[PDB]
Amino acid sequence: MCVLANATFPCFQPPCVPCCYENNAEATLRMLEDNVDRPGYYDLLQAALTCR
Amino acid sequence: HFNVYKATRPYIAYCADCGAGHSCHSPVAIEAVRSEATDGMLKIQFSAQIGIDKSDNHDYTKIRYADGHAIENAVRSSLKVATSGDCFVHGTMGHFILAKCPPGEFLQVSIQDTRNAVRACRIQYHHDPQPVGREKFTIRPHYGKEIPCTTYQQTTAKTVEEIDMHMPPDTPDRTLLSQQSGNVKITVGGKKVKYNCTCGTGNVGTTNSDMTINTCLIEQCHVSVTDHKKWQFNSPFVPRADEPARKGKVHIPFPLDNITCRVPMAREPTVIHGKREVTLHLHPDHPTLFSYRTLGEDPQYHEEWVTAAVERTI
Amino acid sequence: FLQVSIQDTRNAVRACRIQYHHDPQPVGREKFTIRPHYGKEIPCTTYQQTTA
Amino acid sequence: VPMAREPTVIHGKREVTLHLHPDHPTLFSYRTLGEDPQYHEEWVTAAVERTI
Amino acid sequence: EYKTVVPSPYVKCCGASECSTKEKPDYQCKVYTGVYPFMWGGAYCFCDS
Amino acid sequence: QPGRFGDIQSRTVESNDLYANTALKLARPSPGMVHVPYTQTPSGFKYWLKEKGTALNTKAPFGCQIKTNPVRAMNCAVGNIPVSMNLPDSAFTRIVE
Ligand SMILES: *[C@@H]1O[C@H](CO)[C@@H](O[C@@H]2O[C@H](CO)[C@@H](O[C@@H]3O[C@H](CO)[C@@H](O)[C@H](O)[C@@H]3O)[C@H](O)[C@H]2NC(C)=O)[C@H](O)[C@H]1NC(C)=O
Ligand SMILES: *[C@@H]1O[C@H](CO)[C@@H](O[C@@H]2O[C@H](CO)[C@@H](O[C@@H]3O[C@H](CO)[C@@H](O)[C@H](O)[C@@H]3O)[C@H](O)[C@H]2NC(C)=O)[C@H](O)[C@H]1NC(C)=O
Repeated sequence: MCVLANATFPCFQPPCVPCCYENNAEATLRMLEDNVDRPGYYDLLQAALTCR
Repeated sequence: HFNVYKATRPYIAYCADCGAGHSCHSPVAIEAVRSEATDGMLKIQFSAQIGIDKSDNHDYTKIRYADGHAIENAVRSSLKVATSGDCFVHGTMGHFILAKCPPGEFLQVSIQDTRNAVRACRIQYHHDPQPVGREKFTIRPHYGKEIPCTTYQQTTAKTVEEIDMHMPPDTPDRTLLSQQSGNVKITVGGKKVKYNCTCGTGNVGTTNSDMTINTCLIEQCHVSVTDHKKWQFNSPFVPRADEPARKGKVHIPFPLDNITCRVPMAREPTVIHGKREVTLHLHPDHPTLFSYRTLGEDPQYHEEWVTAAVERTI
Repeated sequence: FLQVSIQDTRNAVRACRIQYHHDPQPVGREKFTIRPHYGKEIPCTTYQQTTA
Repeated sequence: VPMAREPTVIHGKREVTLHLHPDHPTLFSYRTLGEDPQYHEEWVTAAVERTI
Repeated sequence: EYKTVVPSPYVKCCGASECSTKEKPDYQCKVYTGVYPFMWGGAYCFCDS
Repeated sequence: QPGRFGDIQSRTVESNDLYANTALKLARPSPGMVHVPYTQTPSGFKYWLKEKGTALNTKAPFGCQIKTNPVRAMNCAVGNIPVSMNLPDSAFTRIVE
């Protein structure tokens, strides 16, 4: 249910999968800062910094 | 795994006195201390997260701490939390520490630097724990009742708790300007610096390489490192970046949970019968609460904190 | 009380004790313990490290 | 040195009820600035209330 | 028991800022003039006053 | 009122609304530091914990213990209890026996 400018993608599956932080740290942090008020923030965080 | 702390870094704050009565910026600054546990376990909060090495890898031996916009590490040992006496460290994760301390009027935290120099910061705090129950015992006995209480647990699972994180500001620095002769050089190495020099035409903007202004001295040029890749913290001792702010969300470890304590049972008092009267001998070992009431239509109240051997008529 | 000690040449402790009732009170009208980060500036006196 | 909090004032008919909240021993004193003053001075330790 | 939330200050310099009202319990906000802050590496905000 | 019981109140534990009156007041920062000073009257709930005074468990008349969850008073001797009965014929015994 999260939003990225004009994306409107489910918070469970961000479009930056995989390694959102490693590929672009600043973009990932600025993406997180726009979803603090969304109820599904923590699910997005669980997927934003999770890659093996 | 998940590794939340990969995008979080230690920071330098302002400390009241660093163990000697002088004020200076230390990397082991203390934030608020939480003591909302019944049994008396504190949660000190560092400014330098401990339990994670410099390379963002989990480790039980190294701790992170900031030093001149450059992250270093120190051994987990020599981490000393203290009060009027000396404390015992129970848990450890990220910024937070768990400890049990004797009563006192302050507490300090310190740990060795890279060059084996102690870095400390002490805060005024009035600590005076009281065990749950009606007796003010000191240590648990080997025979007594079981009374419910609350305490901090060591698990670091989901807790539903918050820390606000925001992007660090542009740190001032002036050791980078090297005035040689009517010109300056800007030092680099991974820090994209900002500058503003009011000599001649426009000399503002960012860069990631050495430059020369060739016009003025170091009196006007200044450097502001603009690292923008890691959340730091939302602390009152460090400025913000923008008016609406950015904000972020991070869970804390060590949630609160129910456990049970053991409490001693005081000796039975000696009774002496009389004519509608009882003389009562009391032999306490430590402050106990004594109370009685008459179970008639209009009772006759009493309660007291007996400290030494006494004699009461009821 | 207070005591002073330091190790000997043979790594033996040499100490001595003297009775002394130490209980300082800071200058002002409050009996605080540690200086705060926001307050007044009240004059005092102290020993300096210079050896002039 | 630190500065203590302002006490809570409750007005009355030619009276003031003061609620005092100290963090550490502070000194509280007042005087009536008439022709014959009403001297007073005390060392406050715990949370109390005073009528002056 | 309550808990006081105090966000980091926003030192806007070579300019000015205006306080904005919000619907928060017991909210308090003010703007100060003439600050010259210092940090560990030095003092930023070139503008003197 | 600040400093006493009920300085902050909420209609229910999960309710969003909150009324807080603790006399929070800001002060001008000292020169050459960044600290955001403030002053505030201490919490009223912590004060109430230390000087609530007595209770009803050690104060109730007629010698009856007060318990909680749910609030109740147990074994509390007062008054009379009328009793109405209706017995069958199997309980009694014939006078000849
Ligand atoms: C320690 O144990 C006590 C008692 O078991 C815990 O207090 C109880 O916590 C539960 C948590 O679910 C409360 O339940 C709540 O009840 C309300 C009633 O409407 C309901 O709307 C909620 O959805 C929830 O189910 C319960 O009220 C509360 N008090 C009791 C049982 O008297 C306490 O939380 C425990 N402490 C811990 C785990 O740290
Ligand atoms: C780089 O440093 C220079 C230092 O001179 C900054 O110049 C300053 O810019 C501010 C913003 O306009 C000026 O404030 C203005 O002051 C006039 C009154 O003189 C007032 O009427 C305006 O409303 C405004 O407040 C300030 O005067 C000026 N400094 C000087 C000495 O004139 C410049 O802004 C810095 N660059 C950046 C990107 O911040």
